[PDB]
Amino acid sequence: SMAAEDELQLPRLPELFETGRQLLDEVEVATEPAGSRIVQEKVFKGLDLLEKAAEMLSQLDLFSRNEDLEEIASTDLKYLLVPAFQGALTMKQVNPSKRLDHLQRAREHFINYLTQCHCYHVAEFELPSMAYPSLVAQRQAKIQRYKQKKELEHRLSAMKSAVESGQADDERVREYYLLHLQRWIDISLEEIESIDQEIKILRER
Amino acid sequence: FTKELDQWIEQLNECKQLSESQVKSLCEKAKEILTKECGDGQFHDLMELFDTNYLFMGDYVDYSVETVTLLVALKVRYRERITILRGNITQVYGFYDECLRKYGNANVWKYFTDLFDYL
Repeated sequence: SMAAEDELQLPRLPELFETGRQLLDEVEVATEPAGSRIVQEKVFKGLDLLEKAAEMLSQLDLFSRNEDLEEIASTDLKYLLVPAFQGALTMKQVNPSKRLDHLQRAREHFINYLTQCHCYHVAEFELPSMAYPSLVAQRQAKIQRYKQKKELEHRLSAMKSAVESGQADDERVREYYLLHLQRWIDISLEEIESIDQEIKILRER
Repeated sequence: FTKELDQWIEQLNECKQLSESQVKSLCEKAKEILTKECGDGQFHDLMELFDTNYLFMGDYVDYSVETVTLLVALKVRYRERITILRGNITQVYGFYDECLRKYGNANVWKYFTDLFDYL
């Protein structure tokens, strides 16, 4: 029994990350209904995988809070995305009895993502409050944010193949991962706004 | 060729909801327009004393998923051709619950809530 444990080889970090990423991607374009067993099972598996990645990362301490972004290796850059993916997947759960729980859990994931990106100066932005509600009183920001996202997504679409198929220099590789991080900063910001509105509604009930 | 809208609008007038995928697709088309610069829930307005068509939203005060869905689909098909007016929006418990009853979940409500943040 101690033997059987030594001998078992579980998935490592890169697999855990890559699989959880595939799963999120799948759920995001699922042509099946959102709250179907087919989709919900992928969400559950994804959260589990990422939860395991997150723990691996904690133990490895890849990212400190007093570090410069150049000090992080190119291939480690992606791992910064884990909390943001966790937020995304958490939102994809359907279970109305526990919706308020999911929002608070998701909010926390996104704050974690944003908080890290902010220490590492990935982009200039205002970090939302740690706890609902993040006061915001305004539409322009969204138009600007929309145009930004369209432009990031386009640049990304031009580089994805090159990177994934190993035909990109290090400079290119890092620029690509930078672009993901920024894209996900925008997404997280936007989701926190969305979450705060949904909590306000759910609470008042 | 935007006949796709015609089908949606036709379907909405019979008071049949659209699907999440369609509701999502609709909001994005709108967002796309927004970020740059014929007869039917809604009620007809004639003008008087000395162009475009006029429409009033709701009965008097108090909105259904199909209503606001139609609102969006209309303005996307017709632009300035149809002016739409109310008195003096996505953020009501009754509307959230209505989305939640008519769909697996809260996504549709998010799509609209997001979209109306552009108005």
